[PDB]
This record gives sequence, structure tokens and C-alpha cells, in this order.
Amino acid sequence: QVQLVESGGGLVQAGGSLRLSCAASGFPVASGNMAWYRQAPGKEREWVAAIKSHGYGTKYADSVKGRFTISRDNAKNTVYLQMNSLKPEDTAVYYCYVYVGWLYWGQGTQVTVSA
Amino acid sequence: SGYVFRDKVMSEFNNNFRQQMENYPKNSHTASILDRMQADFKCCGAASYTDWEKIPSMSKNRVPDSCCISVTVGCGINFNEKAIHKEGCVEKIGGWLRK
Repeated sequence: QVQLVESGGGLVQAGGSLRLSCAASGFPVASGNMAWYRQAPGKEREWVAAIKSHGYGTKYADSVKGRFTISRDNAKNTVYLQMNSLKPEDTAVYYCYVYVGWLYWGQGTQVTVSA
Repeated sequence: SGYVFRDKVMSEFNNNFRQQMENYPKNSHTASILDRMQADFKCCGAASYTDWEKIPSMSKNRVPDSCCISVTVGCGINFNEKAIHKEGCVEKIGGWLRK
């Protein structure tokens, strides 16, 4: 059992904020290598934020350093993606992945930034 | 919304383990029982040793001494990551509660 259900996607203005969540079911998030990906139509998919298992650290793509912050809540087994100072170049469908030997992902959620 | 387990008995054992982790620094009798499980089963926390970072009255950069690979007095104070058990306890201790 490997479930990944993204939620929290929506429409926000340029410079606004948005918070995504990745409700994982079937394994503890605290001991899982999880990362947030995104892909806009036309462009190629890319990883933007990541948090490794235990205290192996977090990692961010250069285009989102300082703006995005990945978090990990154990009471809800959910990985969050806090997106501050959003740009129209961040308009994409955001997926959360898990690497446990192989890769598993979810359906994704739509994020759109106007102006 | 997310859950680690699907069975009712397994998920409630998971919360019971996490509940007594909250009562670890509030009671010496409670802390001694968890120190045996963490020492005998060679594990730390519910799912990972990083669970202790969320426990109030648990000092920063500190895990219980029973989490150390070699249990010595005070080994958990300002612990090193390479000297403790990172794997959690819940799965290996009560995995037989699954359906």
C-alpha cells in the first residue's frame, strides 16, 4: 500500500501564497524519501522540493530556494509544501513522489498564478 | 487525513505508543518502560528518532539514552546521528496487530 493524495491546489495572484498537502497512506512519512514535483502543460516535469527520511535533510530546486518550504507532520502523516511569493512561472500541476526502491506518485493538483 | 495503518487495532497501538512518548518527560515510571522497548528492540520513537524533536520537555538535539546504539549515561544529550537507532519502534514491536 502506497497512497499519495495531493490537495490544497488552487488559484492565487502573483506574489501570493499557497500551501499544498500530500496525505500519504500506508507508510510513515518520517522514514520516507519524499519530494514535490511539478509539470506545466508544454514543459517537462521537474522536482522542486524534497525531504529525505529521518534527519537526512531537505533539498530545494534553485528556482524555488527561499520561497518554497517543505514540511513533514507526523500526526497526520502529511508532507506539506508552503509556497510563498508565487510567480506565474510556477503555474503547473504539482505532484508528490515517494522513493522506496522504486517511485510512486499521485494524481497531482492544479496550481495557477495570474498576472 | 493521512494514516500510517488501516487496521483499527494497529492504528490505535500506534497512537498509544505516541501518547506515552508525550508522557516520557512527565513521568519517570513511564520513561523507564519506553527505555526498555527502545533498548531491547533497538529503535527510537514511533516511526523515527526525529519524532522526539516534537516532544515538549525533551531538550533540543536530545533523544533518550536508550536510543543510542550503545546505551551509556547521557549518550542522548547532544547526540550524534551516527550513534543512535534511526528506525522507529511501532512497526517491529506491534506489527502482529495488523489484519
